[PDB]
Amino acid sequence: NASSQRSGRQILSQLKEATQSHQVDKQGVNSQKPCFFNS
Amino acid sequence: EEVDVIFDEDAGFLNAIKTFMATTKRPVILTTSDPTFSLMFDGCFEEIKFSTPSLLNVASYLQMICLTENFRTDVKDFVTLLTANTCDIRKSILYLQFWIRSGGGVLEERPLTLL
Amino acid sequence: MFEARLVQGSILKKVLEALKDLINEACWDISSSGVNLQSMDSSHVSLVQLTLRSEGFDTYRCDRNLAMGVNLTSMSKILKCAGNEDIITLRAEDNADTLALVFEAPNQEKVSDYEMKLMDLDVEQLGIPEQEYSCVVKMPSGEFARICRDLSHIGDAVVISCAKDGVKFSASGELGNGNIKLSQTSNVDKEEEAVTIEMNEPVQLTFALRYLNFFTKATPLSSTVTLSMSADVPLVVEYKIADMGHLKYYLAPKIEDEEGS
Amino acid sequence: MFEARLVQGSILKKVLEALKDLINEACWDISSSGVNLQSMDSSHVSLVQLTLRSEGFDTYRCDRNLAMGVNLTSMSKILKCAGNEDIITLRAEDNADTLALVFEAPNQEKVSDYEMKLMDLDVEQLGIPEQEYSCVVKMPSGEFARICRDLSHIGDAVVISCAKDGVKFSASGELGNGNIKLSQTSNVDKEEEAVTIEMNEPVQLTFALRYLNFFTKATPLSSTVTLSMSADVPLVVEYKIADMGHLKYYLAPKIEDEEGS
Amino acid sequence: MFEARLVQGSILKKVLEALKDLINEACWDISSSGVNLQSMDSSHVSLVQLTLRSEGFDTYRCDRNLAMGVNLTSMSKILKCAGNEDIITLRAEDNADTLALVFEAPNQEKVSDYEMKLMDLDVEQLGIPEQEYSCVVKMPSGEFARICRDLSHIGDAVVISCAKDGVKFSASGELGNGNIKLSQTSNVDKEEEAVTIEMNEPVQLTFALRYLNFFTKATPLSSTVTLSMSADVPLVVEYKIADMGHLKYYLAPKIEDEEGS
Amino acid sequence: TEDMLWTEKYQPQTASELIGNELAIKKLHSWLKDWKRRAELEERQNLKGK
Amino acid sequence: HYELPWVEKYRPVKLNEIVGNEDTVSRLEVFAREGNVPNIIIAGPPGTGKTTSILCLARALLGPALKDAMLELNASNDRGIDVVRNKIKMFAQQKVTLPKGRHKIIILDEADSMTDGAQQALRRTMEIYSKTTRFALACNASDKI
Ligand SMILES: Nc1ncnc2c1ncn2[C@@H]1O[C@H](COP(=O)(O)OP(=O)(O)OP(O)(O)=S)[C@@H](O)[C@H]1O
Ligand SMILES: [Mg+2]
Repeated sequence: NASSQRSGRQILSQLKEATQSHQVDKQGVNSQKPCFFNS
Repeated sequence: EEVDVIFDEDAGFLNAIKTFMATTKRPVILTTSDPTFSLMFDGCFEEIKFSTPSLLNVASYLQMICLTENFRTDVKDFVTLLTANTCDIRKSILYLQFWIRSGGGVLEERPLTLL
Repeated sequence: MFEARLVQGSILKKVLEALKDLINEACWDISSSGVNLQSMDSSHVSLVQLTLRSEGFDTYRCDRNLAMGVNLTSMSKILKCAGNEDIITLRAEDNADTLALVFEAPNQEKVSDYEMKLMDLDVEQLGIPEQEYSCVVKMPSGEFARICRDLSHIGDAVVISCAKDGVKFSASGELGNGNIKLSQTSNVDKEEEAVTIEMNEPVQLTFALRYLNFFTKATPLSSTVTLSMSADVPLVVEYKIADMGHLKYYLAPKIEDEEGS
Repeated sequence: MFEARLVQGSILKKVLEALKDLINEACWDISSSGVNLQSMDSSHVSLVQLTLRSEGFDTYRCDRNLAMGVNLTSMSKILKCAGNEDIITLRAEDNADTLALVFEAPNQEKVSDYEMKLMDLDVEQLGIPEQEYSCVVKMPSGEFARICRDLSHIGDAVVISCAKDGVKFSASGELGNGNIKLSQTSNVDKEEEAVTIEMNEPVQLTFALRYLNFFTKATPLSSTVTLSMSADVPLVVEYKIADMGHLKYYLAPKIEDEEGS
Repeated sequence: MFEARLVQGSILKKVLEALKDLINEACWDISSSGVNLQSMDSSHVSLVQLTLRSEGFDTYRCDRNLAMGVNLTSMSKILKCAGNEDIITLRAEDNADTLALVFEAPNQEKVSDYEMKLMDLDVEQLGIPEQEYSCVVKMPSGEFARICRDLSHIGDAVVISCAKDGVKFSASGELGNGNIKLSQTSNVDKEEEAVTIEMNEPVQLTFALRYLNFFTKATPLSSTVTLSMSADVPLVVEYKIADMGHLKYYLAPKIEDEEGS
Repeated sequence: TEDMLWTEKYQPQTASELIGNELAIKKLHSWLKDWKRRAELEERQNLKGK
Repeated sequence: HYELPWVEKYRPVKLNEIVGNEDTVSRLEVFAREGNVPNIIIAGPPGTGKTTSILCLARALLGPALKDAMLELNASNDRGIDVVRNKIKMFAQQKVTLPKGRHKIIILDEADSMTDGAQQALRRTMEIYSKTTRFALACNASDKI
């Protein structure tokens, strides 16, 4: 979101492995939506 | 959400997302409200357009919502409310929530078969 | 009502510098057994599970189970004034918005009290069940950091390939290819650099390099490391905290775009 | 006709970086007693005072009293290119509009000279009497710098309190509250200072973070600093420079309001 | 099919540290007689030369010559995980684009199997005069590094004069002319350490501090180094390991600009 | 006794529960079905490889 | 002893004491009585009672927790991008124990001095934390929002 900090280096360093890897918790509590931010 | 909103703090964001789409293996969804973002942004992407919904359908939907909360209300009032909001669903839903939980506007009986 | 008297705060320093940028908030799940932390990172592809046993603290008191989500930037700030040798007091009420950190400086009386609010996380504890790992490895601390930094100097994706001798780490980058094999160095003076392997089957996975760098940033707190890795499971990097507890690292492997024949 | 010989230019560089952001301009008045500066903030909430005795300079010469005003930014631009070990000359004429800074050679091969125009301004002698303060402490400067920069990122304002127990710092920020307690038995080991009180009554006031951080920009002048504090007469920060003079600081507290019922 | 076997890691780990930022490309001429390195600076001022012999290596094998080319930084990153006591082995194929690097185990059973991509450029031939020099001196290496590091604080160009009184290194710059002159007599804990001169005519030139500081990074190879200086040719520094080969680095003089008369 | 807005009370759990823009939601749902099928096929490839 | 201005000496403390716009007054009264108020944008002429109605609504809904579950921004505060980045999100995430149906409350006094990008940032924050946090705003010209 625009409400959180979204700068290029930060978003790349904290969101690239979301699409370059598997998910560590593939079972259980999965349908929650963490708002991505860096305070 | 709102790729169109770019600040000076948001430095190199369009280049960043270009790199994301370039190197992704998972689905990426961009949403925005402006039509101009389609022309200034360069890349390969599938486009999906949401038109303004039909007034009578969302009027019936809001009327079911107020019916579930034990309120009966005419269609034309909701049509006026939606056209005042330019058929905005969240605006009409939120103002309906306010106006319902306040206890309703005017108590007038209207016998309609089509209590 | 919760009270902890951490006999030493430098271990908290080391674990937080291990997790100062990977995970975003820290969760404390607290019962009679001890203090538990189940935090999944900003990419939500790696998990950190930290367990402190109740006997490790000077005093431990927990009237009921408590879950506190705390901002990590806040604790990263407050603890940079915490001494290398000191006593720390964790203070938490039953149903409050508060968490107090009491620092007794090495002066006769220099008490620093930092009170932080709670960030109200709706995500509970998360952790995999216990499963037999076909690849369990006793490996050293510092040289792991050296070879991760060398792979970082080479590439950005890590090939982990265990075999009968040990494991091979490969990294094919644009600068070049670097492949280092570790095997049975058990017959050595100290057991911390001893490598003994009790693996079952050779299996290969690939992982994010930078994550392995942050997880090996926690090298000097433990003398050795155990690794638990197998097929279709996260890589597990675990450290034993001598007389305090144990920490667990879970790594989802990199997704591979396998091509049909 | 005015000649001053600053023994070491490090002190002048230090006081300039101590007051670089505080004030619009520096207006010095010179007498046979010495040099004085009582300049009060552009936002009109604080005053810097500096008195340097004539004997502190290598050679101090005056013919009459003179008050001259100098823009701070160009003064900083000139002094930032001066060696700290250097011996400096400040020359002022009787009626000219230009002040001369004759720096000796920092490299022992190039004597530097710079000039500054005079800026006329209404400056009043804020002759406050030095009343007896109900709270007087001595406490090291570097610690006071580290604690203000500790509480600054916590709070936009600090509650100072002075009691018989000791001196106490609170800061209720949005992330949470930060508290620091000192004691009179609390003697530090960084610079070997025993914190003391000469207080009479407990007092609690509130001061902004920004000004206090830029008061701690005067840390390297003296090892210890004297804080004088009263229920009505505001905060006094006093550095006693060795054989040079004394550096007093007046900061008024923020008003406090009682919350309505 | 080329394979070289160096007996200890102390050789490469410091000769490459001498070339940390000197030449962008490690250019080898691999012959059956031995290994040569002929790499030339991008500033057209510094030439570097190595001649490793077959007798120094454990066993030398060559089927054909190589115009071998290695990138510097990645080779440094590969080098930084080499054991000091380990045996270095390197393989270059006939047509493949990989340079294999297998070292002995730093953990006594943990061996390396590295690769290195081959880069192909002009690999132009560099001519060496193999001439006579007006002044040759046998000189301690660590003391030369000490003098170079002491004079590097002052300026950028050092004047060097070699005569029968010895060498004179003067940094005529800003801070001061640091004059260091060493005679024939030099007394250490060893029985002999002579700064001896075998000269014909006294020579006087000017060299750069940065390249001299880079040259002094090859200190641990040889305790005694031969420095060659003539009137017109560049400075030649030759570290003779007496079993591996000779490190010959050539630095062009700084020509003094003749002002008009 | 409620503590939460009608927008999230009557928030559509299913894409079929959305009102209007039927073609757009069918295209989006088909695209996400194709992508989850691709992810499932990649998972099947991973288990087939090992 | 101090001459308190009558504008604040006689500002109402209970919602029924406010006159004008009586239908919205009754709606604010029933929302103070029961709770679970939605996000409110009061718009009107200056000096009408908007800030009074908002503050009295907050006081009636909270009570003793008015010093903690309530937070206020006016044009005297910063109200730039960085504060709507950090502070308001930190509070909207901040845990506060409250009675049932009672939510943490943020007041933006005279939101017409919000910059456009500040509102663009504020949208996601106000819409995702709606389970525990409600927003109230005041303005004179609605088009400035
Ligand atoms: N309807 C009212 N009933 C009672 N007192 C009122 C009323 N309107 C204003 N006042 C008084 O006048 C003051 C101003 O009220 P405000 O709510 O601040 O005005 P406003 O309608 O919010 O418009 P502003 O402040 O110019 S943005 C209050 O503190 C009361 O003392
Ligand atoms: Mg108002």
